[PDB]
Amino acid sequence: SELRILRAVDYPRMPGSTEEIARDGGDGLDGFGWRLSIADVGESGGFSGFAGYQRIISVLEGGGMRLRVDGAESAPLRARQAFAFSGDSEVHCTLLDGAIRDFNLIYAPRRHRARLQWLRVEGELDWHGTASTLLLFAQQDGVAISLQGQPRGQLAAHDCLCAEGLQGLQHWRLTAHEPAWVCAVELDSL
Amino acid sequence: ELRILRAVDYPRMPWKNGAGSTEEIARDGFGWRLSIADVGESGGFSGFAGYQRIISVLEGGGMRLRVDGAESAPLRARQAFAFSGDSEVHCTLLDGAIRDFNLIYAPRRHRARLQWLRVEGELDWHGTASTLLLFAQQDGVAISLQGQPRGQLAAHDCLCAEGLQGLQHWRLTAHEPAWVCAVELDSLG
Amino acid sequence: ELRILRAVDYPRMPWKNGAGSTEEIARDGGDGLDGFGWRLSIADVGESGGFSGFAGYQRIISVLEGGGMRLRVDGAESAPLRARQAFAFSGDSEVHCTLLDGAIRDFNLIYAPRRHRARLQWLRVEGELDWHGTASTLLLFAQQDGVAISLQGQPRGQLAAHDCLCAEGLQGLQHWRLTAHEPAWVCAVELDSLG
Amino acid sequence: SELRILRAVDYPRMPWKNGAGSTEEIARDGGDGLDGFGWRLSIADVGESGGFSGFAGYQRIISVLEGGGMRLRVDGAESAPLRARQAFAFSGDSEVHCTLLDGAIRDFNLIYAPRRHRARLQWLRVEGELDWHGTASTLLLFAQQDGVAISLQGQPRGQLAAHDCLCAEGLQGLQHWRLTAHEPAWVCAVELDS
Repeated sequence: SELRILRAVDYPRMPGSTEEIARDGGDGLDGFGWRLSIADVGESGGFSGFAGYQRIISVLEGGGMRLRVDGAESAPLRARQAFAFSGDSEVHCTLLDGAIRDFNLIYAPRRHRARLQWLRVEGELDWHGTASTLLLFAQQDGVAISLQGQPRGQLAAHDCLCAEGLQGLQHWRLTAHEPAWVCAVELDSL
Repeated sequence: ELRILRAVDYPRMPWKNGAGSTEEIARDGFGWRLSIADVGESGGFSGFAGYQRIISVLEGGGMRLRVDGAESAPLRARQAFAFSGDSEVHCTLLDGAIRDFNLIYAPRRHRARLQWLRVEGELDWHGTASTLLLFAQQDGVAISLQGQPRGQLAAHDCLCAEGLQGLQHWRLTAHEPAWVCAVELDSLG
Repeated sequence: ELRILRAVDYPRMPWKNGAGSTEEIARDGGDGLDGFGWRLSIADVGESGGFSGFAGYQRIISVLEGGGMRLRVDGAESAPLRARQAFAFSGDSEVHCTLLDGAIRDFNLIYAPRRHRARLQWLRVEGELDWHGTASTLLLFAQQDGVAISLQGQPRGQLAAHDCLCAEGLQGLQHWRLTAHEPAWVCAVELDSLG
Repeated sequence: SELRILRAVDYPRMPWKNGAGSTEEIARDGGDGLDGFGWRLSIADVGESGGFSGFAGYQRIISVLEGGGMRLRVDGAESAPLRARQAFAFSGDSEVHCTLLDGAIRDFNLIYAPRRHRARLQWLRVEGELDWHGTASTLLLFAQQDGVAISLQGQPRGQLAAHDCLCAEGLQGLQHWRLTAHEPAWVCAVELDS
């Protein structure tokens, strides 16, 4: 069991470019079970494939995008509107009005159960869940997090709590002074 | 596979001690059971040995639960609280009768998640849980799955979707804000 | 294992002389007042008077509430004893308690030194505090409300005023952490057994 | 029964063969070098990130004294950020790597043989007076800051300046320890039973 608050100031950047927040482990863009990242998309163009993986993307900032997946055009995607597609698909991204930054979850579906939900913390919100892995990404600054009643720290914009190997039902409570959007990503192995 | 359970069809069973009564919404020696209860008197809770419980007040002044000697903070509407069915538990009503919402489940058979959500216009999430119980506390919640409308819920109705496979995209909409409780269960294995 | 004892459940036994009463919090085992290895309790002392003996035992007493007391031990008068000032004396000593100004309540550890090693310390929990220890038995008494306890990073409960955590049979080095919103005094009692 | 007040001015200093830091040993029960002792207390200057040598068969407890802090990776598991006076225990048999979070730091270390010693370690903030009763046969009281006076069984035994340390061994029975200080001062009380 482990719990850490990952700081945006520590995220590495790789090649468009992507900032990886976390991964379960493994090497390269072919060796992980799951990976969470923030990407910068400055031009319309194709998305590289992640064969065998399931993808869920959300724009964070910018005018949005429209994704053509295997010839089929998605609806206009705006901030925090999660969209799921297969890494096996041929995807072209059309930027609606300029560069955007997005939030991406990529995972192997035959080995990891997943849940992804954007939530707006207004004062306080909470939930109970048995997920072994929780990634809680704060889009806006100022989200404090407690687990089983114990305060665990505060998140600044783009920081992300990462908890792994949790066992049993967990009670998570988020608090904030001003409305703050966060994305809760939960994963379970096999 | 996918049904919308209607409150008019829920059975009601009074408690042996006359302190309340329970309306069972759904159940899978059960693996899990979801119910609504009227609690009119303070008193102890019958045990559900080996089960995990999560209780939430739906209306009324609230309650305070004493679990194996530990007194909870005051519990008001939609403040979920978890405790073991093996624990000794006494419920003290804070200010009169209340109605609650309860999940009881076998932890060694099902993984579980429970969250109160206020649908303001629309909200959505993607999830892989095999079973979703979406309870509407208020009227007017429409639910779509994978972009396909699946119906609407009136106050206290509950969507029950079982045996779901793969990532699901759930969207809830309401013309006027409405509180719902999303309970997700999966058969671990 | 680990249990939090609640003050509302402590039994109360009036002293046969009517000068007070005792509420036993816990004991390792054994019967009566001469058969235990260690015993923790809270006593009410309503009048000045002699203290009954606990032959062969080491005692550590602390005032909890009230103006305080002065103990005359084998003829030597102690300095005035006020809240949370632990004082050790032998159960073999002749002891007279003089109440300074009215009734008091005290916290008492009585133990057999040939069977148990002991440590006792009043700690004021201001936000957070932690320590590592190998003691097999930990009794953590909260004088004031609001202390949350975690062991090895895991929350284990919360104590209201006069509640007491009792952990026995602990093996190896333990990491204990206490947290409180409003400052709260606690008394950490650690015991280890001969052998 | 012996009681000594060790002065920081008299501590030895051993530079690490790898050049990443140095260790100033405060006290030890016995032996020579990095083994043979039942216990050892020391302060260290950690100038750079890097692995920690092992101390096979020993239990370790480390606390940062000055600096931003560090994260310790123990057998692959990265600890939370460790800041001043936050003690952290780990095995001397473990593989450990230290990552400095913001520059060089000074730390305080306890290493002891678990098969032969019971141990307790607690950072205490002395403001005015504080006392406790204990039966430990050995007490090491390290003062991080100046101004702490110590009494045992009612008898004043000395005063500690920053980084000085009281070492008491062979103690018998229940002891009444009392620390007093005017301006707040952190001390770390280490108790070892034979």
